[PDB]
Amino acid sequence: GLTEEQRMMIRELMDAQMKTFDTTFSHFKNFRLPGVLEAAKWSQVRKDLCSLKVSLQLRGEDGSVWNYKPPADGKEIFSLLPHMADMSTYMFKGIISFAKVISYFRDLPIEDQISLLKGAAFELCQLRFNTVFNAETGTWECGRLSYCLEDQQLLLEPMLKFHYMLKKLQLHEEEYVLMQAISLFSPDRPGVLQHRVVDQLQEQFAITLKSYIECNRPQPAHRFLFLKIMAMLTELRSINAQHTQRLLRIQDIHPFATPLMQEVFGITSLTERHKILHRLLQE
Amino acid sequence: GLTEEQRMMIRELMDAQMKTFDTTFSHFKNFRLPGWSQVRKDLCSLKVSLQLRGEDGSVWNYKPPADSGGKEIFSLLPHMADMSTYMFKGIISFAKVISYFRDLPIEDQISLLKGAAFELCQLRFNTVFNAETGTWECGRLSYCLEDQLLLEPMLKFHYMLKKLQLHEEEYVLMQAISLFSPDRPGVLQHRVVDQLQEQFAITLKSYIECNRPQPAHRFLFLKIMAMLTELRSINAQHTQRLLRIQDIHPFATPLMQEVFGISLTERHKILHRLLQEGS
Repeated sequence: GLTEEQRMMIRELMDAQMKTFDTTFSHFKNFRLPGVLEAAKWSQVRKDLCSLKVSLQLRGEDGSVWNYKPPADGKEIFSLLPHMADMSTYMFKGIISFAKVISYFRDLPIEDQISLLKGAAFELCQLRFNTVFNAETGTWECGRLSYCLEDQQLLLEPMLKFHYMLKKLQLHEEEYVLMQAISLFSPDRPGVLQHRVVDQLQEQFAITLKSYIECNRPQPAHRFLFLKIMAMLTELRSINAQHTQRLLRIQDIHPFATPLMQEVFGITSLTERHKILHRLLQE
Repeated sequence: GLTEEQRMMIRELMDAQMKTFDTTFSHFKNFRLPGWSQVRKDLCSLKVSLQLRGEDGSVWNYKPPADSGGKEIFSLLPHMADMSTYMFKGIISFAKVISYFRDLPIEDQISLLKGAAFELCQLRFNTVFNAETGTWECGRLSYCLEDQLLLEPMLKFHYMLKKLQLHEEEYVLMQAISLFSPDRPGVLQHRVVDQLQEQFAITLKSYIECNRPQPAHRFLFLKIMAMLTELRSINAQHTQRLLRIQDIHPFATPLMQEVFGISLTERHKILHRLLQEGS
């Protein structure tokens, strides 16, 4: 099997996930919704928003259903940004709480904790979003909220191909939370000082995930599952880089980022430029 | 053809309709949206889904809830009250610009508008009704009948009236006939209103003979007048059901309360103010 230290490592990550992942989105409230009613910069922004166009569905407690179809391309392209801003911030807060519960993360310097959270916030959210993704319907089922993709041409978008590829691997709850740990403890994040320590921590999470697949799955059929998982994490880091650059382009012509997102994406001393992230980590 | 008085009559009614019917509902804003046994049958009869199209091209759609423990039956009721009040305000302005209605006593103006508010509103709602889709296309707003439904008299009324394929002039004459009803409760000048009603009916009969020679339009004037009698029956039924819902759950706006009864100018203060304001 696995070393008891490896079994305890999974225990802490799973415990962190249970305490910090609102799988039913029950506590996601008070979010903004779309209301009822330089050229090269905008030209790039329109292509950034057209790729991920979704319809919104709100199921009520009484049984009624509200549905929102997105408009066609104008400034209407930023109709869902405040809602997505609230959803990202809500998810980022749960990721921050996830890292705080992990003991290996708490023992790191505060400047390294901010650097790791800044580089892995988007990735750990996509990893959590994949657990509520329905590939048959192309819908992220977030409790009462649902995000369905409007439209082969989808698989061209890397973030859509990522969710379909990751969902097809059919990972366990432990394998997902190990991907989060591996992604969180990335030593090559910008601003990280303790490179050697974070690299050794990442290797331990990777070894445990590699050992978990060997011990808990049929040996010949899942012979390369661990390597497929690492390839998805590499692709997710490429998508994280591309998403950050899109967001900074959208933010440039049309500010929409919340104060917490501004700290994560570098929008205007790590501790003095990331005071919200610093305060959330000190609580 | 038509006498010059009849031609001026249709001209004033059509000009009245154009100035007071917001067919696109573009000036309908600030309205509410969704967040005993016999009363539950009243609301189940008219179950509709709401669609709100935005200027940008987006669509908000609301599918209604299913009956399960009550209270949820009155989700769209707040909105239907805001839509009704907006429609009646245009109905009030419609009557206010007709010369024959201005020259009546203000106590009779309240009485006539109190008895024909629902009828004139349904006649206007029928003009934006799509029988093939079962939807009232109210500009950016759309009200689709959520899926033998003709058992409801108000729904059969809209389908039967749409089949007659009436012109704009025939609709606005029906509004005049319904508005100048002498037997409305509270009307004092019975003979003045009854004489006014007969002139509108004669003009409608004359218009039909001068402009509809086809065999499908045979007995059209008598079918129209029969539809107006049916609409008066539906008006009483709707008033009875509304008061039951208001009894167990008050939902009528202050203007609706005046019309449905929930010294005429003393109880009808807003109606009194609107009739005195300029059009």
